[PDB]
Amino acid sequence: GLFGAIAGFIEGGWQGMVDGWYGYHHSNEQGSGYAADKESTQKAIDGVTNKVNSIIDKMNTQFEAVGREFNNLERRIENLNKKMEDGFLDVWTYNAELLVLMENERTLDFHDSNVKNLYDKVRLQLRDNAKELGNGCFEFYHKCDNECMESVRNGTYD
Amino acid sequence: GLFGAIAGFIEGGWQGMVDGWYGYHHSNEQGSGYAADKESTQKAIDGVTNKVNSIIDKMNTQFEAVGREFNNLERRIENLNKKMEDGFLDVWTYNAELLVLMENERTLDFHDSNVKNLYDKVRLQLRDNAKELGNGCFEFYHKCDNECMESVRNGTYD
Amino acid sequence: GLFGAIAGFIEGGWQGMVDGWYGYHHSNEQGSGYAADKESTQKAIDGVTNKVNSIIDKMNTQFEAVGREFNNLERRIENLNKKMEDGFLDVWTYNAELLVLMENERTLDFHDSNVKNLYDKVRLQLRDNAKELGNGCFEFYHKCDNECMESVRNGTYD
Amino acid sequence: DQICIGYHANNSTEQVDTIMEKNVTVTHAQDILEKKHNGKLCDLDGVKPLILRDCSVAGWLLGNPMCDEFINVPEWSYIVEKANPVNDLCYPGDFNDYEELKHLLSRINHFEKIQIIPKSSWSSHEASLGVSSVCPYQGKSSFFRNVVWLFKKNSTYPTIKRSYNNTNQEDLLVLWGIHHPNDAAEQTKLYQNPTTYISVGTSTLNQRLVPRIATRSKVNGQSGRMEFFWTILKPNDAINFESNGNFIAPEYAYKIVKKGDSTIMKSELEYGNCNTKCQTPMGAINSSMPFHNIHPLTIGECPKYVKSNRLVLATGLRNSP
Amino acid sequence: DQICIGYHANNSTEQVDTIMEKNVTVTHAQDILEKKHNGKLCDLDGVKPLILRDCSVAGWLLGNPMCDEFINVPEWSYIVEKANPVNDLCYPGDFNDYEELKHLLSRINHFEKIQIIPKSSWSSHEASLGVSSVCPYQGKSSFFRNVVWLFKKNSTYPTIKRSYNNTNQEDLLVLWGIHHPNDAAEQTKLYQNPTTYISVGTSTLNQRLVPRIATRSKVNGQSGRMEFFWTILKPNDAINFESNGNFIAPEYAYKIVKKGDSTIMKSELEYGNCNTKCQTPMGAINSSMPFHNIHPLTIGECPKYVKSNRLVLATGLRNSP
Amino acid sequence: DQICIGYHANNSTEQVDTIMEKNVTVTHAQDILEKKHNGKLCDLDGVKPLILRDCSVAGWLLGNPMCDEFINVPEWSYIVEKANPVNDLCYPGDFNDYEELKHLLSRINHFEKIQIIPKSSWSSHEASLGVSSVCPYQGKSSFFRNVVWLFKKNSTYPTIKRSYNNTNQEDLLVLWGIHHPNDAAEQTKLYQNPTTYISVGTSTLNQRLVPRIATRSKVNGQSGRMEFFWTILKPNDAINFESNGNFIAPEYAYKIVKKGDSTIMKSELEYGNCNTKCQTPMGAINSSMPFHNIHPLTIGECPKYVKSNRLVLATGLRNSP
Ligand SMILES: *[C@@H]1O[C@H](CO)[C@@H](O)[C@H](O)[C@H]1NC(C)=O
Ligand SMILES: *[C@@H]1O[C@H](CO)[C@@H](O)[C@H](O)[C@H]1NC(C)=O
Ligand SMILES: *[C@@H]1O[C@H](CO)[C@@H](O)[C@H](O)[C@H]1NC(C)=O
Repeated sequence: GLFGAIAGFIEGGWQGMVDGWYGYHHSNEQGSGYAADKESTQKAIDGVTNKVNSIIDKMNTQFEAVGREFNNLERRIENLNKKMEDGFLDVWTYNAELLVLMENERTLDFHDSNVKNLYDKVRLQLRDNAKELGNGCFEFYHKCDNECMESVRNGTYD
Repeated sequence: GLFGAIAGFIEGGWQGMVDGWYGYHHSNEQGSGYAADKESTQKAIDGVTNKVNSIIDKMNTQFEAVGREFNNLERRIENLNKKMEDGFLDVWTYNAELLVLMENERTLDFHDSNVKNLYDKVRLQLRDNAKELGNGCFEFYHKCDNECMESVRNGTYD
Repeated sequence: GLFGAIAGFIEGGWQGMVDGWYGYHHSNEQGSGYAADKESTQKAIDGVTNKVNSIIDKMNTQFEAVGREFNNLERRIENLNKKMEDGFLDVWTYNAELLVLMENERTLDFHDSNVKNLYDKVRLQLRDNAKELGNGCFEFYHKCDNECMESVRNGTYD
Repeated sequence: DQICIGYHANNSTEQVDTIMEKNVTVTHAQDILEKKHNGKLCDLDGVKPLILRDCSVAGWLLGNPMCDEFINVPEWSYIVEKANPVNDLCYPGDFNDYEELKHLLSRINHFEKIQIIPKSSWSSHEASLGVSSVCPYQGKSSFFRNVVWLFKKNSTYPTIKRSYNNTNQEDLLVLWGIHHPNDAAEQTKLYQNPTTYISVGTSTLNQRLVPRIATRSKVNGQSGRMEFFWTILKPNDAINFESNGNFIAPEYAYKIVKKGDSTIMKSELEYGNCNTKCQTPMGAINSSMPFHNIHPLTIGECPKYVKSNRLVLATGLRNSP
Repeated sequence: DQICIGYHANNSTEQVDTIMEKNVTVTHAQDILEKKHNGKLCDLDGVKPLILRDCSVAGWLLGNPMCDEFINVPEWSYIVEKANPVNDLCYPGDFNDYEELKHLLSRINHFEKIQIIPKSSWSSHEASLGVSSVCPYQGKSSFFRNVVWLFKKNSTYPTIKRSYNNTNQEDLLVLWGIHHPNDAAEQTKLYQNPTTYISVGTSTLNQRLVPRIATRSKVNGQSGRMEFFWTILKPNDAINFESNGNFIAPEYAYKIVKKGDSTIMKSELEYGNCNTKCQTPMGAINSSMPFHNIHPLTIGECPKYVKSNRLVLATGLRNSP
Repeated sequence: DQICIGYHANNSTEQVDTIMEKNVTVTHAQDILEKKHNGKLCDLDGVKPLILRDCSVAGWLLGNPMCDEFINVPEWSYIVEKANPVNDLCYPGDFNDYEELKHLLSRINHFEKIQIIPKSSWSSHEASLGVSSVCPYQGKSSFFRNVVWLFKKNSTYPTIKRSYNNTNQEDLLVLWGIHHPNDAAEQTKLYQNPTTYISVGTSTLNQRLVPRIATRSKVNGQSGRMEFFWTILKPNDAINFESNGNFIAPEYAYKIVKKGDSTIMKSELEYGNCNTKCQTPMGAINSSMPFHNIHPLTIGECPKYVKSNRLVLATGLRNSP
C-alpha cells in the first residue's frame, strides 16, 4: 500500500467491524467495541460508485462487428475485413483489461489513503495526551470513558 | 484528496494569497499576512506545464478521415469504410477523454501532495517549539517576530 | 516525489549502499555503516518485476500488418488498406508510449512511498527517545550500540 | 485505555488483479463481464427470426421448390442461415452480385411477394414445361417458383418485348435469369434460335446478356447452368425485357417494407422457443453486465464484446487472512 | 503567534471531471477542445477552392454546356461539390470507374485543358450535328464540350483510325464515350452501320466497346444512353482509336499538373470570401487548441478531431467555496 | 549516535520519461524496444525463402524463359520479390486477377509442377512454332515454358475439345492464355479462322473468351497482347477447354502442397546466407525485447512493431547527482 496503513502499520482488518469500511476500536474499564466512521465510509462509497459508472460509460461507445460476406475472388477485402474487425476487438479488449488493472490499483490505494487520513485526524487531536503505539492504536495517558471515546470519533476532544 | 491536506486537515484555501499556489499565513504582535512559497509553486508550474504539453503531443499522431466514394453496388466496402473511420474516431475520442479524466485526478493529487510536503517541511523544523493545532497551523510556544517568521519559510530556524 | 522522501526531506541517495534499494545508515562510538532492508527491497523487486511482465503481456495481442496488393484501378481500397494498417499501428504506438510514461511515474512514486513507510516504521518505534533531525536521521538521546542498532532495523526496540 | 483505527475484513475470497500484483483478495468486488448464454435462438423483443434451416438466401428468394416453408414469410428480426445449406440453386449456376444482395437484406425486415408477370400471360411461348429433375418437388420434376423457364411454342420463339412499371409505393426487388446450354442442339431443341440475347433496362440499368454454350461437369445431373440477376426497381420506374431465348423470366418480385435493422447470422442451431433482448449466433444473453465474451456478432440491447476471460473491479479493500 | 500552511483559492467557477468525481471546481483549467467554426467556405492558405456549385465532377470534366463557369479553372486547394448536383450527365448514362477517377482528383490541384483532336479535323464524318435537347445551352440544343458526337456523312461512316501521342511532359487525362441507341432504325439513321465497335488502346489498355441497343425509360427525354470512359495516358505513350460508329470522340483532354494534396468535400455551402488555415465541410477553424469537434473531414493545419462535447484539463487546485 | 533512513544511488546515467518530467536519471531501467537488425535476408527456422530476384510472380508461374532458376523450387518459408522485376510478362499483356492469386500464394509454401497436357499430344495443330523474339532464351526466340502457343497445321485449325481431370489429392493451379492479335491478317496467318473464342469450364467456372483485334503501342517489339487466366481445379473436378484459335494452352500446372503460413515481401536485398526466427524486408531480428521498430511486415516469432524511437521502463529509483 502506497500509504502505509492497510497491511502496513495496521497489520490486518477487523472481522468484528461489520458496520462500515473504516472505523475505531475502543477499550476501557466500561468495556470495548467497534464503531464505523460513517462520513469517510460514505465518501468512499460515492467515489467507488462513480468510478464504476465512469468505467462502464466510457466503454459504452465501442466497436460493433457487422456480418459481411465475400465471394471466392474477393479474398483480399475479406481478409481486410477480418483483420479490421479483429483489430478493433483487440484494441478494446486491451483498453478494458488495462483500465480495470490500473483502476484496481487506484481503488486499493484510495482505501489505504482513507485509513491513513483517519489515523491522522485522531493523532492530530490526541497530541501529547496519548502514547502512539505504532500499530494503529493510541494508549491514553489519562482515563478515557465512553463519552471521552465519543469525543475522539466526534472530532471534538480536550 | 489522497494526501489529506487540501480540503482535508486544511479546511479551505485562501482568497488572500494571490501570490502563488502554496504558501504561509503568519500572525504575531507586529501583524499578519500571506507569503507564497515560490520554489514549490514553480516546481508545480513546471510539472503541470510539461503534463499539458505531453498530453497535447502524444495525441498529435491521430487518425485523419479521408473522403472516399463508392457506387450503388459497392455497399459492402462503403460500409467497411464507414465502420473503419468511425472505429478509429471512437478509439481516439475514448483515449482523449480517459487521459484527461485520469490526469485530472493526478493533478489534484499532485497539488495535495505539494501542500502536505510543505506542511511537513515546516513541522520537521518547529519540532517541540510549537503546538501543532491540527488545521494547518502551528501556535508558537515562544514569541516569533517577523524575522523569526522569515526563518521558518527560509528553511533555517532555531 | 508525491511522498516527499526521495529527493525531498532525504536530499539524496547513498553510493555507499550497494546492498539493496532502501536501508539504514548508523553511526556511533563503535563506528558507522550501511545496511539494506531486505524485506521492503524484495517487496519492491517483486512489484516492479510483475509490472514489467504485466506491461509486456498486455501488449502481446497486437495488430500484425499483412502484405496486401492492389491493381491500378483499386486505388480506393488500397488507400483504405493503407489508412487501416497505419491507424492501428498509431493506436498501438500511442498505447505503448503512454503506458510506459504513466507507469514510469508510478514506479518512481512507488519507491518514494517505500522509503517514507520505512522512515515511518523507524519513527513509530523511536518515539520520544530520539530527536528527529528532519533529514532522514534520528539522533539518539541515549547511547545506542551496534546491538541497539540491530534492534531498530529488527523492528524490536525498547 | 486504548483507541485504535482500523478497517473492515470479511470472509471474502473474491480476487482482483493489479499491474503489480495478481490475485489480491478483496472484501468486495464487482464482476463486469457476462460469460453465460442460453445456447438457443430466440425471438428478439417479441419478433421471431427468419430461420432458413436448410435453405439458402438464394434458395429462398428464387423459390427453390424444397423451400416452400418460406413462400410467404412474416416480418422478421434477424435471419439465420446454415454454413452450407443443402437447398440452394438446385439447378446449378451462379447468383450475380449475391453478396451485395445479402448485404441489402441486412437492412430489411419484411418482404411482400407480388406477381409482376402472370404465368398465364405467355401467348407465343410455353410456360408449363420449364421443369427439371434437379429441382424435385414431391418426387416430380419442378423448378424455381418465382421465375419462369420459357420454351418455344409450335417450333417458334418470337422476340419477347415485356414491360413492368412499379405501381407500388415501395422499392421492388426483381429477379430474372439466363440459361447457358451445353450444346448447339440443346439451343435448337429449347429455343429454336441459334444466337440469343436478353436485354434488361430501367432508368439506371443498361444490360444485355449473351448465353455461353460450353461443355462442363455435371452438377446435380446438369451440364447446363443458370445465371441469376437482380435489381431494385425504384417507385414509378419501369423494367423492360427483350429476349429471343434462354430467358428465365420473373413471375414474382418482392416489395420491400423494411425495418432496416437486421443481420444474417451463420448458425447450425434451430429455433429455441424463447424470447430475448440480445442474440448471438451461439445463444441469447440476459445480463445487466456492461461487457460479455460470448461472440462478436450480436443484435439488440447488448453488452460490449471483449475477448477477456475475466473482468473484475475492486470495490472494497484488501482482505486480511 | 501562529504560522499556517495553506493554498490558493479564487473566484473561479471552472469545473473539471475525474473518474471518482464529476464537476470539481478548480482555481485554474485549460480547455483544449475547439467548438467554434466560422460556418463559411474559405481560401486555404491563400488558395481558392474549386466550388462546383450546381455542377458535378462528371459535368465539369465532360463539359456539360451548363458548366461553362469551369471551362478553364485556376489552381485549387480543395474541391466542393453538392450532394445532388443538378448539372451532371445531361444526356443520361453512366461514367465508367467514376469513383476511382474522383479518388485520383483528390491528389490533383491543377488541370490544363489541351486540344488533342480538333473538331475541324473530321473529314469523312459530320461533327457540328451531334447536339441534343437534353443538353441545352442558351435555349438551343447543345452537347458536352470536351467530346464530339460524330455522325455519318453523305450516307457513309468509314472506319475511323485515329491516334494521339502525348508530347507533353505531364500525364494526360483522356475522356471518350459510346452511344447506346434505343433501336435498330436509330442505329441506321445515325451511323448507317448496323453492328459497331470502338477499340481503344495504349501500352496498358486493351479495350473494345460494343453498343447495346435496348428500350428504356426516358431520362431527360432520352431513351438513348451515353457511357463514358477515361484513361491516364503516360508521357510518350500513344492512344489508338478505331471505330465504325457510336463514337463520342475526345476533342479536349486535361494535362495534370498536380499539387497532390486535396479533397472533394460534400457541402451545400457557397463561397464565403474568407481565408483560413483549416477547412471543414461545415466551416473554417482558426484555433490554437489541439482538439476540435467540428467535423471528421478537414484539410490544412488542423486540430485532431474528437467526438467529445467537452475536454478540460485541471491545472490549478480544488477551489474552495 | 544517529540512525538514518536512505536509498540507493549509483553511477547510472540511464534516463526515463514521465508525463510531468522528461529525462529523469534512474539507478536502473529496462529498455524494451529492439532497434537493431542484421540487414540480411535469412532462412526462417531453417527454411530458405524463395528469392525471385529479377523475376516476378507472373514470370515465375507462367514460365518466362529467363526464369529457369525457378523451374522447380523447393519448399519455401517466405517469398521475396523486387519492386520492379525486369523478368515479367516478356510478351506484353495482362494477368487476370493477379493480385487475388498473389494473395493465395501468401498461404502456400510448396508447389509441385505436373504435366497436365503434353506438348507431344497436339495432332491437328503445330506446337513447336509458338515462339517470340520478345521472350529470348540464350539469344534465340522462345516462349513461356508452362503454356503452349498453338498455330494452324496444313492450313487448318480444327476445333479443340480438351479435358483434364484432377487425379491428384491436392488442389491444382491451372494457367491458360489468349492471344489478342493486332490485325485481321495476323488472325488469318496464325489461326486461319477470322472469328474465334475459347471456352473454359469446371464445376464452378463458366468462361468464354473472345479475342480483341486492335492496333496498339509496341511493348518489347510486340503490338499483340497476351492475357492470362487461372483457376483452382478442386480434387475430382475436370477442366474443359474448347477453342478454334488464339489459344495459349496449359502444358504444366501446379499441385498445391501448402504449409499455409507465408508472405510475399518486397525487397531489393539478396540472400544473406543466415538463419533467423524473425524476418523483415529490411533485415532479420534476433532479440528478447517485446517491441521493435524495424518494419511493420514481419514473419516468425516476432516482437510487436511500434513506431517509437525509444521505450524505456524505470525499474530503479531517481538517481542522485
Ligand atoms: C410508370 O408507370 C406510371 C403509372 O402510369 C407512370 O406515371 C410513369 O410515368 C411510368 N414510368 C415510366 C413510363 O417510365
Ligand atoms: C509517341 O510520340 C513520340 C514523339 O515522336 C515518340 O518518340 C514515341 O516513340 C511515340 N510513342 C509511340 C509511338 O508509342
Ligand atoms: C474426374 O475423374 C475421376 C476419375 O475417374 C472421376 O471419378 C470423376 O467423376 C471425374 N469428374 C468429372 C467427370 O467431372
